[PDB]
Amino acid sequence: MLLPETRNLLDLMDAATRGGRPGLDTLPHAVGRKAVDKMSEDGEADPPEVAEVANGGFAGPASEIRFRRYRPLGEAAGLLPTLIYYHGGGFVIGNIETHDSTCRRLANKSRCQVISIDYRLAPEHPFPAPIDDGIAAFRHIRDNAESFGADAARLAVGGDSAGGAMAAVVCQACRDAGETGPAFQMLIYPATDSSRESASRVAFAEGYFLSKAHMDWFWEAYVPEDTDLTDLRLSPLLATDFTGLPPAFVLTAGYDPLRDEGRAYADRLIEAGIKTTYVNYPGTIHGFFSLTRFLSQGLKANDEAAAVMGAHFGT
Amino acid sequence: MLLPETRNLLDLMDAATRGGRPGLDTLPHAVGRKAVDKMSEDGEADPPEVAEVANGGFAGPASEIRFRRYRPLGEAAGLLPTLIYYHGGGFVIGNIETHDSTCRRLANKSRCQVISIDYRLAPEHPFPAPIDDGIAAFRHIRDNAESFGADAARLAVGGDSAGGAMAAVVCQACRDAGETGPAFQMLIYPATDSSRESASRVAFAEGYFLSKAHMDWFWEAYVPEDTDLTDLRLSPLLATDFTGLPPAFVLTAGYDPLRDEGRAYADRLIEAGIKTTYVNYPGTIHGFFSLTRFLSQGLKANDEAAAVMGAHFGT
Ligand SMILES: [Mg+2]
Ligand SMILES: [Mg+2]
Repeated sequence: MLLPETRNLLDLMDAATRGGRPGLDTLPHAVGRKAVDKMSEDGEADPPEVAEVANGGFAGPASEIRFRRYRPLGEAAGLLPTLIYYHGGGFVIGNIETHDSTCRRLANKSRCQVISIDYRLAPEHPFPAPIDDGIAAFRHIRDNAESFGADAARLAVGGDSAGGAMAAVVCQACRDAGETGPAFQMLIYPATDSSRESASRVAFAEGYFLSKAHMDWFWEAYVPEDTDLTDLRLSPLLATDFTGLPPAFVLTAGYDPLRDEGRAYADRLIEAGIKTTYVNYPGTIHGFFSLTRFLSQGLKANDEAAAVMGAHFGT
Repeated sequence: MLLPETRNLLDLMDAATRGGRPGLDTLPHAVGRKAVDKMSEDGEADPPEVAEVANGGFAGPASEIRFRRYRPLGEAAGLLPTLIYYHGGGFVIGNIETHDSTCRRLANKSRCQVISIDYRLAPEHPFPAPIDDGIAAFRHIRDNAESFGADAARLAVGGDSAGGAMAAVVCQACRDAGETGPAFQMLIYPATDSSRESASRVAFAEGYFLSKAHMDWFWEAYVPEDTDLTDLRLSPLLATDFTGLPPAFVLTAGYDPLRDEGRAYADRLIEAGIKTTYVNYPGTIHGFFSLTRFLSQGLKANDEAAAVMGAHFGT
């Protein structure tokens, strides 16, 4: 079922395990974060040139939130359709640098500005802090669109995994609060349901996701004991009503525990009459969107996500 | 229900001919065909410039098959990724001219060559002649790719409505015959099941612009009495196995009897582990993809289809 490049990568990760380094579960979070972040940086394809990269920050709810803006090669317009991007990493790892090459590629291919967000992470800042930052970043850029060289009529949100969940939740949050939400949502293999185990979650739980139960290293850092797991900030799939949510691109990986709940999310969007593009990449794994040094499928997925967003925004 | 721009079009369609009674369809051969073909030509956006346009013909199984090649602006390479395109019109109407602006835009946006095929129509050439021509056209181009300026490793098929069915069937025919098929299939609101009425088909029991009785005429022009409706050239959805079919982009219109069977086809591809992109465009009608003088959604759909194909082919 797995593509050659996928098998090859999994063999590599297996070899690394026999090298005798302590597992991620055994390390303090700050130590593990630093190590895995370098691996993530070095697992992206080489960064393509863009027209410009800009660093700054603004006042979030409880801290500075840093951003990095990427201007696409060849685009000379003042106000660009803009994707606000939330990196993955289980709300515990990842940063602007781990997804930098990916954001560069998305900008160039979409002809859209990308703004990558450095939101607070667990365990230091557990649920709901990261979601709070994600929401504040979107509201701040929306309300100050011109300052960020953004076309306020063409403001997307998106992200991979945890970041995908963040993007989905931002859309629901704006809608439920009665304010202007994103014009588009790019959900790359999002987590959408913390309350139930889908068939696909069980298939890779009777399996090897960092030796099955080192989800806890992430989960226990992020989620307070006694949090209701039907909370829509953890489980956006469980919303009562999907109407009024923005047009979407939803991508799943074939060999991924989150596959079923990703597809389920697209199904709910479609059934509510939302313009929804759904794609499944068979024979690849969770993370492939940014593991583009090793997985070519990741670059194809980058280009497809970018292409659909750009087409949506008329670029 | 329906988008505002869709309503504006229906209003125009209504506004024309407060009398007259012109929306009958008993003679779409010769003038029946000519007038409706002219209206379809006129319903397309103005043609964008492309790098080069070429007209030719080659020997089909029972006739000359004509083609128009469109070379995209900005592409210098000799051998391009190429989409072989089959116009819609129920296998009774349409031609290269009715889909000319659409093919031009597809080429430019995808950075792929488009080759539009003029296949035999019913009632002059009933089932299975139009399909045989579609299959023969792909095989000819595949086997003589370099003479068409096509990269044989990146040869797509696609079409709208009947044309979408044709593309679906070409892929299955190549697979069933044991030969190299298309690298990609672009299915724009395809007909996929003649053997059953989906929920969306049944919803339009009274008809769809044409009364059901009038739609029956088109059916009977194409399909000889006592044809088996489970014939996979009429009903590709009924294939027992979807494995080994090429990567797909499948689009449905929300307000369209063919919507449900289009999504079903994507679902069968997804479940067989084929890389499949599905999108529903809510609130628009069958034919919107080429009604781009009146429907902006058509331009967006053109762009999405072209961009996904281009992203697949690495353009
Ligand atoms: Mg880097
Ligand atoms: Mg024309």
